Amino acid sequence: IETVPVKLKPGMDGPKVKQWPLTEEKIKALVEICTEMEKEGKISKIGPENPYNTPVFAIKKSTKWRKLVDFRELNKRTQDFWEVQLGIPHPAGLKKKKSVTVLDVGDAYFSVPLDEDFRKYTAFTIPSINNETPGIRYQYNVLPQGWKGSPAIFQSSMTKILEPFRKQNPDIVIYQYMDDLYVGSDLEIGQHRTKIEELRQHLLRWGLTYELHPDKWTVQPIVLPEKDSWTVNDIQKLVGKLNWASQIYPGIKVRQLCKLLRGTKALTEVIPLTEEAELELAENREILKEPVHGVYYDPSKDLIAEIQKQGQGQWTYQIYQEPFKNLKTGKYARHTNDVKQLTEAVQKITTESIVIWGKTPKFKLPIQKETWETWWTEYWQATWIPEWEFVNTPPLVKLWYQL
Amino acid sequence: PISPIETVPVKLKPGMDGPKVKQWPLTEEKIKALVEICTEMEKEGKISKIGPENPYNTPVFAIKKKDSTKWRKLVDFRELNKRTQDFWEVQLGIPHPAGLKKKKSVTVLDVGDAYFSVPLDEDFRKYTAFTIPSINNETPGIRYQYNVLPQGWKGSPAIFQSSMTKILEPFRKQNPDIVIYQYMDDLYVGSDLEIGQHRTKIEELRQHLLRWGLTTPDKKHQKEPPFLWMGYELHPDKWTVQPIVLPEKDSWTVNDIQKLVGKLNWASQIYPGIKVRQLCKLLRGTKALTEVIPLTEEAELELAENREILKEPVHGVYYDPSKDLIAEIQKQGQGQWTYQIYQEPFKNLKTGKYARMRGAHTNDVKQLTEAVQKITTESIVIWGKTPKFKLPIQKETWETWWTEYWQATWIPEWEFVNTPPLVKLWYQLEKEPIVGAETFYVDGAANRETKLGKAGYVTNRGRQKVVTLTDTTNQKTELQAIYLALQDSGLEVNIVTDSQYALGIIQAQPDQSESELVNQIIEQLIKKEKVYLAWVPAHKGIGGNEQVDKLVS
Ligand SMILES: CCCCn1c(C(=O)c2cc(C)cc(C#N)c2)c(C(C)C)c(=O)[nH]c1=O
Repeated sequence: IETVPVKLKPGMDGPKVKQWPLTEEKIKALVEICTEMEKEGKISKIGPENPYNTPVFAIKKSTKWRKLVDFRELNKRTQDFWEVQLGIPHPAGLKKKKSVTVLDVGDAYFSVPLDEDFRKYTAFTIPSINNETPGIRYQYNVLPQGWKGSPAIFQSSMTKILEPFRKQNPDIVIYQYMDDLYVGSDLEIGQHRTKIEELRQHLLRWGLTYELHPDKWTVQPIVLPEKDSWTVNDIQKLVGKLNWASQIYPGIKVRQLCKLLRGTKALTEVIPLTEEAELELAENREILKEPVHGVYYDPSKDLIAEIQKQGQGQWTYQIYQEPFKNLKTGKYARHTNDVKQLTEAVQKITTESIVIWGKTPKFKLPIQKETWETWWTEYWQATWIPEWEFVNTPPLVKLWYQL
Repeated sequence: PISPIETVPVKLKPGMDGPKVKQWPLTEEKIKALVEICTEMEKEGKISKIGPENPYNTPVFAIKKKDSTKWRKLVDFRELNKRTQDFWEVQLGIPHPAGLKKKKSVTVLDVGDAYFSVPLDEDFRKYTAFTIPSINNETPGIRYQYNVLPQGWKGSPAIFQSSMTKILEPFRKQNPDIVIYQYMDDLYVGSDLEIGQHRTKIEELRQHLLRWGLTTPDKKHQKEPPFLWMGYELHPDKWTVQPIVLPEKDSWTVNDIQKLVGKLNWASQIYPGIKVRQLCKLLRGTKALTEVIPLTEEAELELAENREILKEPVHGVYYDPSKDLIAEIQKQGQGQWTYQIYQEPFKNLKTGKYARMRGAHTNDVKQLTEAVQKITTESIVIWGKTPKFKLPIQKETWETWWTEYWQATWIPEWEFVNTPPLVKLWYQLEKEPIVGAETFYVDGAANRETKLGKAGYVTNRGRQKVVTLTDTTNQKTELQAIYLALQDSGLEVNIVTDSQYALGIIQAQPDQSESELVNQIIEQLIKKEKVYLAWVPAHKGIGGNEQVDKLVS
């Protein structure tokens, strides 16, 4: 087969990201795997004249070790190719479906040779314990998994493969993103599942050996309590919340509410509700359950996601492009391991984000950089990696999104 | 020799070309020295002479070795190096002795003339051309180019290392029982055979090295244990840092104290409870290395304690893959932490130290967790697995903190160990308002040009108090106002502020800070019985906030 030549962004150079230290068990797994990919000719050993590097890890998908390459740098340095030059259009109908199923079609790429002059940029390194030997270095000879260039390049082979299946069920939406296919229908759940098995067989003739329910995605509104007795404290909290909300949702009002908090009163003190505040309250509740008037998705901007830890296994999140113009808010819940849950939450959020916008968000993560870096691998099950940075949640933000 | 291993292809950075530096004319003895060297190199294949066209040149120089009468060939590749491609890093991270399996028998053997034993990419040789000038330069000089890896060129240490590795590969495949560590041009080799089958496998290893152009020490020039290396003293079944003298001095200079801290920090790898906080406070301030620094009382206390731990020699043991690792941590005092890692108590694989602070305000529970994380990453690197931990904190003290703190956190398998000082939470903020406790509505304020500050409060019991502060920032007044409310309040108090900033600091339950204020606030919070802290939107006319806001201006 003939290879599509690939060009970096002019000026800027390949990736030189250093390999994180790995536990012996994962090294063992990576060796086995890579020894086998090398026999099969997908990768080849490389000399010191290759300066570039990309991190690699082992995840568990199922109890077989899988190999995961972190191409975030590459992808960023490659962006022009897989987004502007080629690049899959994203269907608005995908999010509208009753059921969406995600299939791994990464094995497809291993059958297509990678542009010979691009290979050096796919370099990765298996480390050794205590630096006893030098790492083992490889680059890729075929479309690698996790590189946004691979689906970009395999795109036309993918259209060919899916065309019969698309012709026969023209109300099913199929969306490709990185190593995955996203398949959406409105069929009853059993017919949907049957239609996915049919698809697998199409995939199967070409070497490609869980369900979402997006309709039932709805806002996690900033929720206002329904107290029996109110205290100054509770009203103060109410005002703070509405005070937050009002910077996001046009129409929020707090005046009739403050009138109650008049003078210098003890926090623990009960005060009955003004007839007007009682209307204000309900009127604000109307506004929160609805989408934000004035906020729209700009396809040219990065997505961001903030996650707050609520305790008791609950996690709140928002997605936006410009701070606190929220495109979506939600929650996730339930191994009382903080990092495990957090890892789970990021993948759910990332997945929804792909279904909705065909884009992955940069995460603001409420955890110590080093802690997350040491552990996220142990629970990661996706084939991509979002961009993340680390943040100290503003104490106020957390309570305002409680439930 | 020159190894028969294929060459590494090489290039220069893309928009560039080989150097064209001109030769700085040289004295006659230098010219003579150079010629006597290049003739010799040329006879061994190391270099070849060329007649232009070759347009490239890199200057050469000759120097007199030590005090003796050897001349040496210095080449300045400064310019070619700039024009040469980047190579993948030679080898990042160096083994730590604590990570070595103990070995029945070890042999050290070093490659001779290591760089000159490896070929250079033919297509690249022409950029290494240099010229020995003629006397006073009046005639065309003698031009050579390199065939092998030049001392001083940018690619040499990398291409060498990769060569040694391709060469060693086949023998590693056939001899998995045998361990070879590559460091620079040295080779360290160990197995668990007896002096018989070992020396045998060694000579076999040399002969392999020899087919491949790499000469090595014979059984008679092979150095003997103890080995010294990267600042350690490796023995057959223990290891330690190389001996350390804390010098006797009446007066210390900046330079003297830095070297002492470095020697200390290095020593703390295996010597338990080394401290350097008090010696380090001394370095603070912009001083000249020549300057004498009087030791404070605590710094001389520190040097003392340190001097004592160093008195008897301590050593480390090697790693046994079949056993678990344990790490113990102890609070060694003010933001200082010390840890040990052993497999059978208390014979340490290694030890270490953790001083860092993370931000301006933290408590012990955070700090301990940060050390745990630091120790954890270090184990992954050295032994390829996380240690079993032993911490001076009750599972309940740690449980209370984790669940109520906003950040996600987590440490691997651990258990409690009663090694005081234990880490505890020194106060807890109430989770609801307190009934029948005075409510202080506090506030602070500052004029951006003036730098003058007011800080005060109002209470639901009618008290009011405001004070002035000179040269202060808008956020310093907001803490002051909270200190204020804590000073004049009883054992139980509610406090309302509009400062997210103050709220943030206090709600995180600090118990030490870079701020005297925050230390002051802390000392109060510990003296209290219940304190409940809450936040209100500024300038919405809310409750008592309006009043105390009006009073400060
Ligand atoms: C008698 C010392 C045994 C230490 N050792 C070694 C080893 O000898 C060694 C190790 C390093 C990292 C550097 C240097 C130097 N200079 C030597 C080895 C080597 C064969 C790797 C070993 O496996 N086990 C040891 O205990």
